[PDB]
Amino acid sequence: MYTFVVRDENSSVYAEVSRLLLATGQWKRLRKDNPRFNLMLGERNRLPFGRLGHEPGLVQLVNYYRGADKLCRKASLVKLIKTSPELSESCTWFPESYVIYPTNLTDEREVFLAAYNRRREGREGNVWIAKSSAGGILISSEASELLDFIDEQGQVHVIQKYLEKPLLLEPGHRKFDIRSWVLVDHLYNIYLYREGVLRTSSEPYNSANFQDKTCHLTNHCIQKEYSKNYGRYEEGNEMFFEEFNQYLMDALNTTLENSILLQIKHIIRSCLMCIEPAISTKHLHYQSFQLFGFDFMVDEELKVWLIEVNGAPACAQKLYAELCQGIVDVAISSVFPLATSIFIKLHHHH
Amino acid sequence: MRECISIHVGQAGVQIGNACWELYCLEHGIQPDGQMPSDKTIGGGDDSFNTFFSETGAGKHVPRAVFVDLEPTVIDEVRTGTYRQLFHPEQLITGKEDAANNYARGHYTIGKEIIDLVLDRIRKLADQCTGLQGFLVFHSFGGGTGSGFTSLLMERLSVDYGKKSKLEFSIYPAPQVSTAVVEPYNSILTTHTTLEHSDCAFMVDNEAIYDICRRNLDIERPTYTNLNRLISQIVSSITASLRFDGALNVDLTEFQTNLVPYPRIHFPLATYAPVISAEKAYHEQLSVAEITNACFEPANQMVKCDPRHGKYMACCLLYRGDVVPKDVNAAIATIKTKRSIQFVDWCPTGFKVGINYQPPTVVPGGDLAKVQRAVCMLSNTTAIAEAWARLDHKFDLMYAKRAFVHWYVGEGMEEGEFSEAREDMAALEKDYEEVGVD
Amino acid sequence: MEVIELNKCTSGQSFEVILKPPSLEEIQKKLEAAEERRKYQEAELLKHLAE
Amino acid sequence: MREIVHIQAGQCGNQIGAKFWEVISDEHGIDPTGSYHGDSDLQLERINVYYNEATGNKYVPRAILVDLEPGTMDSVRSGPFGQIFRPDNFVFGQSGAGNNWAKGHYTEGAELVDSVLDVVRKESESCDCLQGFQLTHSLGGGTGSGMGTLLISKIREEYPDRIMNTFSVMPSPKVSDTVVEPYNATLSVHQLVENTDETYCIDNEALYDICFRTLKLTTPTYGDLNHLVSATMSGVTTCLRFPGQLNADLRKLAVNMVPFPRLHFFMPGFAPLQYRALTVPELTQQMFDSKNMMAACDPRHGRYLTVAAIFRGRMSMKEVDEQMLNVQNKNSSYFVEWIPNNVKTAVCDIPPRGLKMSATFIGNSTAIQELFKRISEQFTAMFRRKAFLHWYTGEGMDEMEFTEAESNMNDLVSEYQQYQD
Ligand SMILES: Nc1nc2c(ncn2[C@@H]2O[C@H](COP(=O)(O)OP(=O)(O)OP(=O)(O)O)[C@@H](O)[C@H]2O)c(=O)[nH]1
Ligand SMILES: Nc1ncnc2c1ncn2[C@@H]1O[C@H](COP(=O)(O)OP(=O)(O)CP(=O)(O)O)[C@@H](O)[C@H]1O
Ligand SMILES: Nc1nc2c(ncn2[C@@H]2O[C@H](COP(=O)(O)OP(=O)(O)O)[C@@H](O)[C@H]2O)c(=O)[nH]1
Ligand SMILES: Cc1cc(C(=O)Nc2ccn(C)n2)on1
Ligand SMILES: Cc1cc(C(=O)Nc2ccn(C)n2)on1
Ligand SMILES: [Ca+2]
Ligand SMILES: [Ca+2]
Ligand SMILES: [Mg+2]
Ligand SMILES: [Mg+2]
Ligand SMILES: [Mg+2]
Repeated sequence: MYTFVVRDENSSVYAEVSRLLLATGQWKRLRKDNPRFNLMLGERNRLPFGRLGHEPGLVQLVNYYRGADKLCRKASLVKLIKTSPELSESCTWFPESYVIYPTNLTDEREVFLAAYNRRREGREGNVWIAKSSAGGILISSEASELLDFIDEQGQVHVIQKYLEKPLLLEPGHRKFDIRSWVLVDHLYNIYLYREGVLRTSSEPYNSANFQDKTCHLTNHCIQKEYSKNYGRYEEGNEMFFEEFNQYLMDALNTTLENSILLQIKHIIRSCLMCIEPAISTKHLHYQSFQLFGFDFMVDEELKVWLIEVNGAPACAQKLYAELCQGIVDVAISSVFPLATSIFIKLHHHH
Repeated sequence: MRECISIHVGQAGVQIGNACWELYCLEHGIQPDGQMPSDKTIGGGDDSFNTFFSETGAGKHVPRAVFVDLEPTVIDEVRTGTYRQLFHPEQLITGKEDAANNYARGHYTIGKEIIDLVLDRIRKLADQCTGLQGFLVFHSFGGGTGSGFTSLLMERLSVDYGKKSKLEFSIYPAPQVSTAVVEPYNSILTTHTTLEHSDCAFMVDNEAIYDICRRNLDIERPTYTNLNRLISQIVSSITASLRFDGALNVDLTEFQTNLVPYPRIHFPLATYAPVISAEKAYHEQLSVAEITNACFEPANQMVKCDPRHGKYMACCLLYRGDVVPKDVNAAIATIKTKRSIQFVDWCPTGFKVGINYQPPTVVPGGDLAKVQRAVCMLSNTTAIAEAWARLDHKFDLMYAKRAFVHWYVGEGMEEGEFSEAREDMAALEKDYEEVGVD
Repeated sequence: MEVIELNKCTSGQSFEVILKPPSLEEIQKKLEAAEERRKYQEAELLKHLAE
Repeated sequence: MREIVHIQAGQCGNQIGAKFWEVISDEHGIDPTGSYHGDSDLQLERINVYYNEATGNKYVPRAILVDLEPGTMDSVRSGPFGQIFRPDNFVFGQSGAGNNWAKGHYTEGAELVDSVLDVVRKESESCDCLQGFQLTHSLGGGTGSGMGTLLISKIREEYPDRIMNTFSVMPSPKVSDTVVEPYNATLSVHQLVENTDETYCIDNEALYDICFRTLKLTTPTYGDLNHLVSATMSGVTTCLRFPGQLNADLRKLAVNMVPFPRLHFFMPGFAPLQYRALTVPELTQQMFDSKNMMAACDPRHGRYLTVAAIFRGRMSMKEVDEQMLNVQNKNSSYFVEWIPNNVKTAVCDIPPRGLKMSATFIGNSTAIQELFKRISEQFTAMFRRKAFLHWYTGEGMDEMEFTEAESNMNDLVSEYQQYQD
């Protein structure tokens, strides 16, 4: 009888995993503080990694990788890419980004300003965006408004180049982002969930007005609140891979695999492979796995850009059942076996 | 030459001390009857090994050690074991009833009755020391004597030997090789009262020593013999600088200078390699680069933690055998570009390297294979604070219900001393958090 | 990769490699106060037994 | 040299104490004449804990037989092993106790107790370092119950820093001698709460169930019930009588087993309970089973504060851990979570006589309150009508003392009640 605990009472994903475990009759759930567990579904913040793997006779597995926040924090990702050689500062698939601390508190203000001045000095597009992990986003083309917006906040803010030429879905002349659910098992095998979702914008894109952020931010919550065309084109502003792969063919004479998925798969490998020697639990006294939520941007040239990596992502309503079961099959049963894979293994060198 | 006095308290301390002095005699060529054919200074001399061994006119080489326990069973083994001819009966001190895994019993009730006899026996060893460096205190955390009597002895040694260093070799409680439930209390109680009296403490988690025995030595269910035969290898690596010629860690003070920049954070993490099963007829000999890189695999740490999520304040590489500086520096570079070695800002990023040419000595008919080169890495990492977290947590689970508290209050200790010690451990964790986290 | 303080002898050598520079009176009052609490504890155990 | 002083009081106490000395004498290789004929040093390594060393290399049990009538100790002396006991350590009267706690505690027992303490004092004085005392007795009778607790009451006054443990046989209507057994047991329990470090609860009802159902014994006798008690007592003392990493003294065992001073009543269990070898998975699954326990309390109704398991014989300690873990995971919700690692395992190389391997269970469970609840209900059933009280008030007892014992028992049930939620 395998045992597990539930310490994050908000994870919609692992609330389904928990239910699936009990459905096997071979998993017993304990109290959130019982130390005799095989698998821990830990809390988001301040997860007590230092107490894992110290129970005699118990193999213990946790649904998080200690140190993966370096990839899932706004400022942390930019610093990780700029400092990491595997990614380098000339990283082609990450928008130009600078870490800006509020003045009431290293800082890249001057570096960003020189980059800004060089653009305006050359007539180039100069639309930037300011955002932070505690969000509160601002789209502006004036280096002043963006910097002053950050000084009005008390946490670390990031400013990156705003993609002014995004791929627009027709009809609608609208924007969108791609969400790819990734899973890294205890062996560090990088599995990409075959199914993704495009969180679409129900408002036409207007490059001459960045103040109305409803046609520029493709967040599912922004569209369902301030956008008045929600669910018009697709249900819940969610376009799934089968339909979007069909639009890319009829509209652009290409496929989701060639035009986008190849880069999405390459960007996932490059990031996870970069932080392997720091978060891997190969010879560790406990095992880690984790489900990541990658967010991509696609410009009009069919170039994929990484926006951010989410370490605690939800899931599309239509995809919970399929994805949660795969987590149990690749991430859990692989360690605690019972009595066509929905993923795509991204081969790499450990 | 300055001397070192070894003090072994309780069953854990005493049995570990038995394995260490065995290895010391083998390493220095000292026969079980205390003779040393190579020593040409008969009854005297100020050589490196004389820091751990005095000499009688009869040429016998007597360890500078005291064994103390509250029950006689474990010390009686030494009185008749193989090396019974090394120790004088005065160096072996025993009571009649132990501390029953009760710190209060070992510190107050029974301890107060034997403390002055131990100090007198220690003073007698000091009287033979022209320049005493200090003491090495071997003991367990979870025992009633190793925890309760050690801290009392440590309090007293500070008063009588103020200017003397005191290093600890502590056994951290692992539930798989122990049959107690009050060990969280005893550990925090003794760590609380011993912190300001120990200049440097090398903890060894039985859980880590145990897994090494199962994994590398292929021992299904290891015994204390297997555990201590390995612990002695590590202890030998750490004290070899004091018993042989050299320039690194030449006296007990240099241990603090090179490993402990902050007085409270004096718990260096030990990492040893290689550990090869002797049953293996032929095992390939690892290179400086291969053993050096093993000092960063968790499975070779005396305490299981993750240095990738801590900050180093110091790091020592103690090599034994066929190791040349050229190959060490080379491997040190290869490990910076591939390893997460994040020092603290107010400290240089470097390594103090010591090389002794004599390879690790193996005990005849033991568990360890004969290797051509070994290394012990002492590093002061904030990841060892994981060990305090585990311990403090267990302490908190019992102390919330006051479970077992009556056994301690009943032996004179006050209940306030519990939370007083716990508040200190909390401050100790808080100090580790400041130095290694941003 | 600087090597400092290279000390060599017959049984070995040591050095340091730097990669990057930095960016009684009261002891009896507690042993006696606990002995008086044991005396007082057994003083109530005997008086209890006298009743 | 950690000597234990053994004391058996009354009929049940002396009969249970007799089989005990009969059993461990065989384990240590001591014949009924005190001569050692064993073949292992493990038998003599820690033999001095229950046996004195006499002239001619004889081994005399450090035991003291007490009773208020001569019948039972005539049997012990006339028995085969009876010749092993010290002739001077037989201390008995002639009046009998009449299955009356008052006669054992206040009147007849009061007249004899001082002489018993002279024999105890004679044994203690020749002790290099006394661990403490163990008493075998029943709680439903008059001598072992009334005088047994009176003995303990005076041993603590004279040995306040020694361990005082008892093997207390609890009465059951299923195996009852008289209707006043609830009175005698209620009066003894309160004494046990105040003056014993550990009390092993041996319920005759659970012993009858074990003999009847599991052991398939039609009409169980007292000797049938005692064979189990012998096997259990041999087990819960293995960590004492034998050397190795498991050797400890009473105090150390109590320190790790008793988290609260008054909740020191243990549930013992044994296994196996026909020539079929018992695979490690079989020993361990019964050892935690209620049908294998000797306190007639359902573990699933309370919660475990501490638990010990002594495995005797030769087997794979690796297989034990795996099966032990499986038992813990199936009953995870029953062990308190605020005592880390509260289930320990020990091994002894010497198996009991004629068994490849056995398992002895020692549980500190809050389910033990069922036992005290039965006693309490039975007590009140008679006391509400004041039935049979004249046997006690004739010995100089008052009703008030019964009311106080009823309250003290209930308070005990409530104290166990808090630590179960
Ligand atoms: N590594 C190692 N650990 C040991 C050894 N002996 C005991 N221990 C550990 O020490 C702890 C028990 O404390 P002891 O040292 O046996 O107790 P003590 O110091 O003699 O004090 P008392 O309670 O009075 O006996 C347990 O956690 C054991 O696992 C040993 O020989 N080697
Ligand atoms: N550099 C950039 N260029 C174009 N659009 C951008 C952008 N940075 C952010 N966006 C827009 O912002 C939205 C996502 O913002 P971001 O992901 O930083 O906030 P967030 O982290 O709170 C959402 P989530 O964490 O759920 O993915 C996307 O829909 C995208 O359209
Ligand atoms: N298990 C067991 N119980 C007994 C034995 N003898 C008596 N009893 C129980 O003890 C109670 C009677 O007490 P008893 O020992 O005869 O009183 P005493 O001799 O005056 O101390 C009854 O509840 C009996 O069931 C015995 O040999 N074995
Ligand atoms: C005589 C005697 C023995 C004990 C006792 O508690 N023994 C224990 C406890 C745990 N184990 C393994 N053995 O009490 N009276
Ligand atoms: C609960 C629980 C049970 C025990 C136990 O039997 N402890 C033993 C047995 C032998 N020694 C030396 N210690 O400790 N905690
Ligand atoms: Ca000071
Ligand atoms: Ca009379
Ligand atoms: Mg947001
Ligand atoms: Mg001991
Ligand atoms: Mg009778």
